Amino acid sequence: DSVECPFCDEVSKYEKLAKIGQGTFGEVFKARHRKTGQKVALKKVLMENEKEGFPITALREIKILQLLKHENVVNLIEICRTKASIYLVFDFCEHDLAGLLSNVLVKFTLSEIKRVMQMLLNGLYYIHRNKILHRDMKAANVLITRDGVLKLADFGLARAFSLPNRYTNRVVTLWYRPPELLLGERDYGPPIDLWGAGCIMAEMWTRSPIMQGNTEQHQLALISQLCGSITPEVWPNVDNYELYEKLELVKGQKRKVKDRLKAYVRDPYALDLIDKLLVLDPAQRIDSDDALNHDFFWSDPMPSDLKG
Amino acid sequence: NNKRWYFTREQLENSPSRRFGVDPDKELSYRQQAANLLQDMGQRLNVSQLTINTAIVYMHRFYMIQSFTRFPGNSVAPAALFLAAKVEGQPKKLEHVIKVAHTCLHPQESLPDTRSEAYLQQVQDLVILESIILQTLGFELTIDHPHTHVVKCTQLVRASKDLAQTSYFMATNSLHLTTFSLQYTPPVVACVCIHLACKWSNWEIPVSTDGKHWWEYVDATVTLELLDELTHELLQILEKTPNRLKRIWNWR
Ligand SMILES: CN(C)C(=O)c1cc2cnc(N[C@H]3CC[C@H](N)CC3)nc2n1C1CCCC1
Repeated sequence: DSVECPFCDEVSKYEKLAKIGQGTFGEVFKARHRKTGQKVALKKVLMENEKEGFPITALREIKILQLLKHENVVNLIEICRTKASIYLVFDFCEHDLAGLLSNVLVKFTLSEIKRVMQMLLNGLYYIHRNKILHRDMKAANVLITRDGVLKLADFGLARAFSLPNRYTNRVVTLWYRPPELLLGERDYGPPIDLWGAGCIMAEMWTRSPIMQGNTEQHQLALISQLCGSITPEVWPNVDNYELYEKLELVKGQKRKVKDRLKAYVRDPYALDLIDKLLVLDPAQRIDSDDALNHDFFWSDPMPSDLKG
Repeated sequence: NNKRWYFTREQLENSPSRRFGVDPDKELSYRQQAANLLQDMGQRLNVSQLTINTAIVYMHRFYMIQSFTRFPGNSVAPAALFLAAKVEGQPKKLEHVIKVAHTCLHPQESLPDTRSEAYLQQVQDLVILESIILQTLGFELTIDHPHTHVVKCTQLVRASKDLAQTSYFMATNSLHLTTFSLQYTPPVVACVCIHLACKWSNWEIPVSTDGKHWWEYVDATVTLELLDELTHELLQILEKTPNRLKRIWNWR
């Protein structure tokens, strides 16, 4: 009832322009600051069936976005109120990765592809060193500003991790989900986002996701048809999994990682990094630090700034 | 700014409660009452000491913007504890917080019917009050507590289990009895908590080989002129609190 609120300006300070979010991904607006014209993005904190006051997940997202301040992570300007409802104020990045990939008018050179994956791996390295899992790595969550700066976005399903954990297994989209989550691992960590990073790297040349599963069994079958069957010789101690005896999957598959992706990817170093990103074993999957030191980012052509 | 939620002695004097008639001593009594209600409810709701301390720091900052006259301590604390519980990984159910907050404030009254008109209002009132707390704090919910810096400092002075527990005791009660959390950083308050705990237990950490005191290794801005000044303020109000010093007094 007309309360004193210095540190929470009203969302009317921005002027809405157009909707950029429909349906599942809430209602997002492109907005313009009424004085400086700074282009921003507003997301109303949805209060659907919240019988517990302010959403605990909105608290978790806000807390995460306040800790993560990086050139390759979206920036939370502030949180605004209304004339109670709550909005999230982000800096506006015009382009997304999925929108550029599914547009035939857009073309990436090998040098620009090196820059995109370097900014994504640098962003994943920063959030992993800050004890933050993204748990929603996909092309639609990767945005690029009009300056060519890649930003990691959509930290809603993101959670913190520490070092027997009991985490949430129903995370990450089916097409980008690592084999650990499909097998029902509740003690997972950073490499679950690095698996989705490999599915994005290959998507740069294929312009379409590589493992478009329909069910959880169809996704685990699609993984084995490309990265080889789930073998205890390939995945040491994959035995303890509950669904390992109940998988019902292919058993004689051999890694089609470099063979099936050979047509779209021309570079030898790029295929070698994708192979190490899409590794079945999490303990043997390449991490954010080693992948940035991989010879893919250190051979000709070198990474170049983004323009097309 | 890093100077947003930190105030001067003149700033605290001109608090919003001062502008509605609350005396300087009357306001400290209001803060001490709320922390006891936050600790009482937190001990009943079975939340960690970290959760309670976060709700207390919310309350201390909440009344730097709002006044105790417009927002009573008996109303803000159950909403501040409900918020801090959800943030600190120990979420308590909304109908449970009001259940405990009732018998804490009204031990003789009976809780109204869950489908009554009055009960549905206070359920709305707590959610309304939680929303106002979030708006008052600017959604700045991450709190650094001196307990993180106390353990890191008693380990490097080789203090026993007893002295480390006393330093932990000085930290929990500095949030209950003083506005140190509104003026001095957690590393500075932790130095004040260990200094008074050493003065209490006749423990004296000698100077290191570099001629450097132990508090220089924790925060460079800490001086002995400041430590004795703050341990004196903390000790006075500790001497005013009943049965508080008995918990750390040596009967042997
Ligand atoms: C949780 N939210 C809201 C965010 O993390 C976030 C911060 C953003 C900052 N700029 C933009 N701009 C464009 C929206 C249209 C899209 N095609 C290209 C990006 N989207 C942001 N998003 C979401 C909303 C849309 C999906 C990405």
